[PDB]
Amino acid sequence: YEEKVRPCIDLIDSLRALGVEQDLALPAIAVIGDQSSGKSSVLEALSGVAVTRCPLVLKLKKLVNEDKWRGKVSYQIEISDASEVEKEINKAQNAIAGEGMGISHELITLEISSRDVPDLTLIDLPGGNQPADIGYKIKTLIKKYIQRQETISLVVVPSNVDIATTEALSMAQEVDPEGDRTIGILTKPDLVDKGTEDKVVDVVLVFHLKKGYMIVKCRGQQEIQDQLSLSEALQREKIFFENHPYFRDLLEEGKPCLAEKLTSELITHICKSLPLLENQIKETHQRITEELQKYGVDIPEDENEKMFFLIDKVNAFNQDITALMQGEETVGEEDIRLFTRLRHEFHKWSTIIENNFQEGHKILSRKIQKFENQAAAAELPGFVNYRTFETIVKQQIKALEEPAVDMLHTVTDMVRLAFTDVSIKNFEEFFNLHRTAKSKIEDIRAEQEREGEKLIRLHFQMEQIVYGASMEEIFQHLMAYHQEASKRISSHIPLIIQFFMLQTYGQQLQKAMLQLLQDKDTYSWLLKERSDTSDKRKFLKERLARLTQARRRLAQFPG
Amino acid sequence: YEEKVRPCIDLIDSLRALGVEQDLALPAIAVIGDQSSGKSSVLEALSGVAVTRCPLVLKLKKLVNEDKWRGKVSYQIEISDASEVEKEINKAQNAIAGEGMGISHELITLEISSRDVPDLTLIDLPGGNQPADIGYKIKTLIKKYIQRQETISLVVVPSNVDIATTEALSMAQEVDPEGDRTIGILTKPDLVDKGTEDKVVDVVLVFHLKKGYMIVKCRGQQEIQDQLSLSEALQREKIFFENHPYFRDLLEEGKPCLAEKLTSELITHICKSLPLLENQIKETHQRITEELQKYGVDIPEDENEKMFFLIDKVNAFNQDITALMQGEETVGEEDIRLFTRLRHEFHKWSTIIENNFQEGHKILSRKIQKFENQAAAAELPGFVNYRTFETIVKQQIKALEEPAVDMLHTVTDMVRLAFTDVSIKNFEEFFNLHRTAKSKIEDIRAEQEREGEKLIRLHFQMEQIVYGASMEEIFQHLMAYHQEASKRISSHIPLIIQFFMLQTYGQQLQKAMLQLLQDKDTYSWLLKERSDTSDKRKFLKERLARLTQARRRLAQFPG
Repeated sequence: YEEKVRPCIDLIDSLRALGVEQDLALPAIAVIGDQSSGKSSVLEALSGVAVTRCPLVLKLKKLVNEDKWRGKVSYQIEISDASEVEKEINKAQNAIAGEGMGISHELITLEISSRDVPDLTLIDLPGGNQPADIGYKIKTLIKKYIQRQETISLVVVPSNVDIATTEALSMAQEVDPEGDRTIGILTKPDLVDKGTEDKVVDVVLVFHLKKGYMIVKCRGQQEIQDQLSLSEALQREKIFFENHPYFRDLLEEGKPCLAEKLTSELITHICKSLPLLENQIKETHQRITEELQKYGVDIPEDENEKMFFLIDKVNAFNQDITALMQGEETVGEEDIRLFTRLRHEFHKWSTIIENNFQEGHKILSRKIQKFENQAAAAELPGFVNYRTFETIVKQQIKALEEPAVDMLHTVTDMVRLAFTDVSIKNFEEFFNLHRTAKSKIEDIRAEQEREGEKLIRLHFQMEQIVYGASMEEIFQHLMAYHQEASKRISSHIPLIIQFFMLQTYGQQLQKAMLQLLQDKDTYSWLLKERSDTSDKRKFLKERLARLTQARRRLAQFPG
Repeated sequence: YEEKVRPCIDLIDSLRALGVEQDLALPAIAVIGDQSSGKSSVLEALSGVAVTRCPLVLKLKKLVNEDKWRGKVSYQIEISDASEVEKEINKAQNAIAGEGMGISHELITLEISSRDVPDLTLIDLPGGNQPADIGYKIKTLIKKYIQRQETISLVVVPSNVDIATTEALSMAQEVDPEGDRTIGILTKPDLVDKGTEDKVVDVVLVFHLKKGYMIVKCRGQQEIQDQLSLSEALQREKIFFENHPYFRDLLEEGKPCLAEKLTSELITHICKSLPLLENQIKETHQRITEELQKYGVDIPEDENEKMFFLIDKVNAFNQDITALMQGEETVGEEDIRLFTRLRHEFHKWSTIIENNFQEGHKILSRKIQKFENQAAAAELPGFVNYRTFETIVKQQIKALEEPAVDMLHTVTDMVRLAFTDVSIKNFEEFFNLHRTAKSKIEDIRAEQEREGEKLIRLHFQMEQIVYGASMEEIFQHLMAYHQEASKRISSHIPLIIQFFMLQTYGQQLQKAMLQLLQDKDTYSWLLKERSDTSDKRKFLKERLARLTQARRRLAQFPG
């Protein structure tokens, strides 16, 4: 029972000092008291070596070995020198402190070895106008710790004070209604009024305590440079409680000996707090872990290791590009494919052409009947510059040139965005990636549209120039031209379009992507991520590693 | 009768001296005789002023005016100096002659004025080893004149010689069988053997003469530097024939007085020769003229006058170019138009396509049945890479790409020559013109073929890339592609061809022609002609102008 109880705290100690201290229902022994409290007087006699600017991981124990050594860490020596043990606080503290009377949230571990130092773990804390800085900075820190159900409370006040309004009680009242988790000690009895006198005390009361009290003494406070011995100042104070017919009879209940009492409570607290500890933590992991499952496969470091990843993303992108030109792409429910949307426009085109067909037909048919009736001349070569009549055909076609270009455009627009929304939905992260893509994506249109238009426009020139190549028969023969003309177009524009703007664009885009893959520097630059992803995970990473260590040594606990 | 007869020869004289002497049935009085003949002795007494290197247009007449003047032309003065009259022969002659004893075909007119010089027109001519030069050059000239039916002959030989073989007779024998067109005179009677003596003479015989003879004398030949008078050497010789009981009695028949006899025969000859003269010449013109009708509208000279002509030929050329692209060009009987020839090849093309249609169909149909039967697997995704099956379609089309180009070529060839044969048949002359055309004609093909091919080749790329866009149904659906594919081509290649190679080529050629028209120098250089046309006409021009003058003064002849 003894053996285990002791390295029992041991684990908790190492938990926090290498911790992981954040996010704790975690319990330890926190000490509080005002500058007058005389709490330091306790710690002095507890260490033998005893300013404050942060919590002090006070770690002591008794292993029978040698003249005990002195050890401490400042940021994440065995000289047997009590004097130097205190001479580092004033330096270390001021490091965060800045040589001023300052305070920091941070901590500094302090572990001592001896065969007269009682085994225990405590964390002390620091001690008329406005506005106050440090004064508030102190009364705030004490509020942070004790606000937790498993933490403990330690108050220091003299024997003869307002026991009811001991500054400590007010603090205990602010956060503790249970009134069963607070221990208090009463100093410097010999400064009391030569006994109980007018004030009964016997505090060892105002409030009932689960664990109780104690009434040690500091002896004479005056010996500031006098330097009475640690082991002789405490063994001397022995005789004190061996006189007074009040503070003497209690040698059986209340007592130097805090060690026997104190360590006992710290150990018996741990076990109390471990039951849920495990449940909450090992459970905490499943909750944290799931978040990372969600994203965060991470960027590699080998120049070689690096590249594969980009050859992964360049490749995929293109896959999705191909699947648009292939027609065979992933489309949501109720939604249309790219290739599908096209054929509509393409059918429309043909429609529009058909419109011109009848349109042109009629007017032609009309323009003949009426201008025919003119006649009104002698039979002679005639008849109104028939090439003229032939030109009436072309007129209709030549009309379609502009519509054409139009259609090209509205497509290039569909493709443009298609490709674009493929980059978005692939490169939300790597905004440098996405950018570099945009250039290509938009960039290319330029070319493939520019060159694309040409052909259309040209084509139609061919249709004008290349002429063909019974008064009523002529209709038929001239109609056959238009009947014929139209067909080509209907089928050709779409081919010239669908070629340059779908197909060519793509093979060209893909290949533009691939070209990324030629330079070392580029990779690092491509691979950036918004801090929303990089910051957020990295923090999430850090927790999981510290958090998991916990699980391990908790489940590892031999007890 | 007298008045007219005299300016009668006058016209003939001026005819030849400004003539036009070439191509003559023309008659005049030609004198001949060897160096010994003593013919000069006659001319001496005829002029009074009398070396030879060419025929001498001896023109004299008696107009009662003043002390008679002396005139002559060398190449096409009135000093009254007989001495200088002879002193120019030795200079003039040597000009063509070269200061040597030489001979020339050319002539030198010599016209004298007096009131003691008998009116007449005569043309004298020049006087032992091999090979002889001048000696032959003389006996050849005499052969050139007298070889004509209207020319006349004049021989000079002494009284006492071989009358039968007088050198002159031999010449008369060589070209004259008629023996009715020859006159002869006998000199230096006083060198005769103191009369008839052994030789009768009385020549004034061996050969009967239409006009007869004469027997004048030179007096004493010796007076080389003595210088007896012209009018006193001839009037003195009078007494001679007034002694001898032989050469005296003939004063009635034969006689200085040659003038009265001679002029009379020259005049009476002209009239004889004029009858056909007119017929042959005025007729000659209709024969010559027709040749020029045949060609020779001539190049102008104004910088302004110049240009119009080229704007004529540049324009025409193009007309003919247009008429090929228009289809409406001039084609010979049994022969095809350009545009006509094409449509054959174009129909052929479609044929060739049709071939591939069934060709491809069957094999496709075949390749499906057989590879289908394979089956031999578990029902699973399958089935042999259908895109694979789809690629079997393209295979057939992709086959047509090369055939295409071919067709383009064989056309460009037809057009190439078309255009070429249009330049030939227009610019046979102006070979600089034709050349400059060739560059353009061949030159352009380059471009229009080069650019032309591209599209074809490209087109077919579009056909590959742009894919579409029930085990038996597939046939139909995949066949519809090929059914469809083919149609475009059939109609498109021909359009892309007929565009670049007919139409575009032409508008481009025409416009290349026109560009000629920007520089001054060019015109002269363009406008050259082969000498076959330039030489040949120019000579033909020259004849017509000289020849026509003839007609004019002939018809003008007041007689």
